[PDB]
Amino acid sequence: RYRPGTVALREIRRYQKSTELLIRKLPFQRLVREIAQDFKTDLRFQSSAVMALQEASEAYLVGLFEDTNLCGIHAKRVTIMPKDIQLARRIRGER
Amino acid sequence: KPHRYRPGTVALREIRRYQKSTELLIRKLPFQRLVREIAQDFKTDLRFQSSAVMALQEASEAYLVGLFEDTNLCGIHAKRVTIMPKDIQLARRIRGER
Amino acid sequence: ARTMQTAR
Amino acid sequence: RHRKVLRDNIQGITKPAIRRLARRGGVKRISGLIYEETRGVLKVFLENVIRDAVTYTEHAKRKTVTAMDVVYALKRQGRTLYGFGG
Amino acid sequence: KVLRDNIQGITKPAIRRLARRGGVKRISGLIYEETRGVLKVFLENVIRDAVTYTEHAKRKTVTAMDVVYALKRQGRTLYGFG
Amino acid sequence: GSSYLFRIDENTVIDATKRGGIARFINHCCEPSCTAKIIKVDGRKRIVIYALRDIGTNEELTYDYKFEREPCLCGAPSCKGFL
Amino acid sequence: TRKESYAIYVYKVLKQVHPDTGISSKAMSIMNSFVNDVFERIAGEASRLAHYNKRSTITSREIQTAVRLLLPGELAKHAVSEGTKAVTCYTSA
Amino acid sequence: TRKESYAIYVYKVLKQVHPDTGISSKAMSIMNSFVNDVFERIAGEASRLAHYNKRSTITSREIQTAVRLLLPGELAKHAVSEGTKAVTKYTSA
Amino acid sequence: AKAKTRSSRAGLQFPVGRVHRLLRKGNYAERVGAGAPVYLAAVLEYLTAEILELAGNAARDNKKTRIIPRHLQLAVRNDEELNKLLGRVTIAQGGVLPNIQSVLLPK
Amino acid sequence: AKAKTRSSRAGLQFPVGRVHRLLRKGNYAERVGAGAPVYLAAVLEYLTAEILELAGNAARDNKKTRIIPRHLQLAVRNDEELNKLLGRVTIAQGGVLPNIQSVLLPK
DNA sequence: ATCGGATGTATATATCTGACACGTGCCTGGAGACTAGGGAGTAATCCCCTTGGCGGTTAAAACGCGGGGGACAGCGCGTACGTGCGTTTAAGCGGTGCTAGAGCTGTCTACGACCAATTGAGCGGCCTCGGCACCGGGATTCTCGA
DNA sequence: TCGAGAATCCCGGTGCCGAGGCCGCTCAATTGGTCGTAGACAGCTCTAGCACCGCTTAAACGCACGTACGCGCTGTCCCCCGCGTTTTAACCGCCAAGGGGATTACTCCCTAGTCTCCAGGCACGTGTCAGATATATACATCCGAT
Ligand SMILES: [Zn+2]
Repeated sequence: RYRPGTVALREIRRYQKSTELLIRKLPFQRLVREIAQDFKTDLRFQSSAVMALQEASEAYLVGLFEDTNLCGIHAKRVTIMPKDIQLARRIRGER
Repeated sequence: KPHRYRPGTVALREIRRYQKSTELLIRKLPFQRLVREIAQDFKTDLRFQSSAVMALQEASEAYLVGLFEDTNLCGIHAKRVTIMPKDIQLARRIRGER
Repeated sequence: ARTMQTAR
Repeated sequence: RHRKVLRDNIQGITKPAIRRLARRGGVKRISGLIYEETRGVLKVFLENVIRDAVTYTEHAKRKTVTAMDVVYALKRQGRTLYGFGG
Repeated sequence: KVLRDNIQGITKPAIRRLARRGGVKRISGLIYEETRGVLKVFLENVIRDAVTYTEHAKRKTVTAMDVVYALKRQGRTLYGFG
Repeated sequence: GSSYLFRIDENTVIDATKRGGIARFINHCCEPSCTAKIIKVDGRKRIVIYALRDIGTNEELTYDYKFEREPCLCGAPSCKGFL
Repeated sequence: TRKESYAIYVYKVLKQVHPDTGISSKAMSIMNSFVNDVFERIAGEASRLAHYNKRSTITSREIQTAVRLLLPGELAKHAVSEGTKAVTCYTSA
Repeated sequence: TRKESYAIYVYKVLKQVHPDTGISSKAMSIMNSFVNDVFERIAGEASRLAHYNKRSTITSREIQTAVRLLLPGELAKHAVSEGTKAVTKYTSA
Repeated sequence: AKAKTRSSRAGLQFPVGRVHRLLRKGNYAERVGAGAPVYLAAVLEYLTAEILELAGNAARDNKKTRIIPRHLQLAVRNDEELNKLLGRVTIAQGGVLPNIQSVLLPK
Repeated sequence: AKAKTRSSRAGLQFPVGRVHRLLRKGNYAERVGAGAPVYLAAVLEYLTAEILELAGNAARDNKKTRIIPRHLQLAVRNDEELNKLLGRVTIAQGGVLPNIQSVLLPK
């Protein structure tokens, strides 16, 4: 049994050192087709244009969490919370 | 003891006065003499169109105001009511400027 | 009296 | 042939997956209320990119959302994406 | 003449008035030099691009279109001067 | 027993007993939600009725009548019992 | 010299919604320079869009995909409706 | 049909600086996207700047004043030195 | 509506003479469709109509007849989807939207 | 009949022909000058050098001989002026610069 | 501060793979030569506005000075986020079949450029008055020490 | 819970110039011609996107548990606010030189365009070798106990 919070730092370094995709493929490719249902019905997705959406959504969430974790740190704690995420989006302009 | 205002109720008056007016908030001569300094480092002997100092002033004063709105949110988020330079340097860091 | 009004 | 309207695949962006995504973002402790907020954030991001991805295809009169149309949707919102061309 | 340190003309009330307009209530005294260190960074970029538009036109006067084009370029479009 | 007159400038009123718009039907509450400024369009006064707070869906509209100077059936606590 | 702007054409629309009001010149230079932004923003996007599909004509079909991209939400649906209603009246008459 | 790219001209400049390190497939598609991107930005800026002066020419002067806007600082000095080398050695030689 | 002055035929106020010129001496593409400047002038007139309507509304609500830029900021920023179109822009001489965050009020 | 490529004649390795065509077919302006497409081809050639130099340097320290996207991400984001230039750009499959904040490390 | 214990993590070695470096054919786009021509350069003036300076008023900044409330550190508590473990359940794959749709060629047809000949909308220039600035008095009302 | 005092709201009066309305006056739009071609349309090969399958298993999931981190409450204090007096530099108007912007008038030379030539570069087939995996291992990092 490790100290709580040290498997985390052993897990931070592991993911930051590698480049594979962190969301599973099929639970994502289904989400894209669910959301593409609204704007057009029965679309096909040229199957590299879902990889073009993981790689642009994963790289958006990660750049958001780097901007969330700076806000949580700034509120003098080490735990991100949804009152941080909503701040980081409000400062960038997004919300 | 005279009529002394409590600490805070001239802030919340100067807020509601300045938000309700449109005028320029940095005196024009200490701003014209600032632009001509910073423009020296790129070219010597630059005349400035009179409008194009106003046109600089209207965008800088709407940057900082848009920064102090973004600053003050961080203070409130940190359970404060005082903005400190560890708040400006977060709003700039999150927006991707520094 | 009973006439409605603004600002008096 | 078959007719399905999808329901709740946003629960595929899984609670461990938002954890791994957070790790690469360098965080140590994730409050349990994050996992229904990121899903809120991601579902808003995916909409605006697909709505522009579709609008490009639908102009070109197609039924396949090709990889260049996704890229132009990203390039329009100032997210430029560099491994898929042009 | 060549001058230095005009930035202390961006004076301590004229920082707090801007602050007031942006709706902030109490201002730490360390701000008033940090803001002069942000406003110099902003004005450096906008004038550096603006002189470059002027320099290109073989002109010696920074007209209002240049400042508007330098601001449009960095994504801070300015309605009001053409 | 219903006073449908309004005041635009002190030597003319506006009557709403027989003619008028639905705007007569606004009740009174000395804890207000609406007020009526006197905005002129195209050179006569008009009595336009702005709002003070977010008014909900199917919420009741209120007003001060300002009967100056000399019975409030509003049933709200912090209000003068008369008008 | 003659330096064209949209001074009158903005005024002729002010007399159509609010026929009693006027407009200060400093807030006419804004509208003069608001339209010159939305022009160069719509004709911009409607010319990346005629070039991704290898066309070489800006039709009226690019200008409505360009408006359905830039203008957000309910300004999209309305400016499409008042778009097509004003090109139909052009061709018919 | 043929689909063009800068896939070979990157490989030359790869071997010119680093004569032993090959490049991947995916990491060529990035360097193919990046060249197309900067070409859009530099010629974009040289287009909007040969229009503000009401000219009709992308001269070689405009690209020097399009690099001096996009490229931040250090690269701005080098890419004009590396630029004006080429246009000198093209005219004379 | 009329037969001269091509904007008259569509029944608009914004010119289609000026726009169709500016779509060819602007180098957006090679050949400008003859329907195209009409549709473009229809979108432009609609926005200039919508932003002048909410400006004028907020000018009578501040008792003034003519429109000064302080009204144009209030027309844009108080709107939900005209602020979003004009998100990054800055209107000269045009104040701020009055708001005070909640914890700044006394209690 | 001694048709020397302009790419050679200036001293470049990027196709000055294929730039002078793309400066025209895209309709950037009316008259692409002849001095122009050289100057592009140099500037592009300079930048693609400078990112491939730092990429190669990242390939050695990772002890690999084929540049992968991860080395391209590491060549950009580690630099100060390129990472300023390719600011908003996402490089697919490139991962993230390794950094923890100093608060998160323990004692 | 030690230190042994565990244990994942980083360093070696085999080997097998399929992704890439590379020849081969070709083909279509780049080069070359030359033509006309308008667009840019290079003169020339011309006058507008920018700069500099000044003299006087005075609003605004600076400076000092109470003092209060907000930042800060501290400390206790309970809770919830993590770690682990054991269990499920889709992800992945990889393999097939299939068929809808993208891509492409070949067709021709409306249509946009283009130019000329015409002219009236729109822009600059010039009066001219009412809308707002500006100030005065007073009713209001907000705060805050009673 | 209140009068006192302060600032703000507001109404009315006077004044100025900036907005708006007119007026010649171009030149930019319209009109109505041809003229090539872009793009629409039909038709087609085929590929790649969807769909289904079985299987393997990694991975998610659920629960228990214990903790350490959030958080709330307290105390201290110092530093920011408010305000008064002094100080000064902004500003406003004024004057004057003149530099540089902006325009007109040439003029030539560089670029579009065109046509003929050919080889650079593109798709394609192909061997091989860097790299992924597979397997043991020497060691840093952590943790419990000392
Ligand atoms: Zn009541």
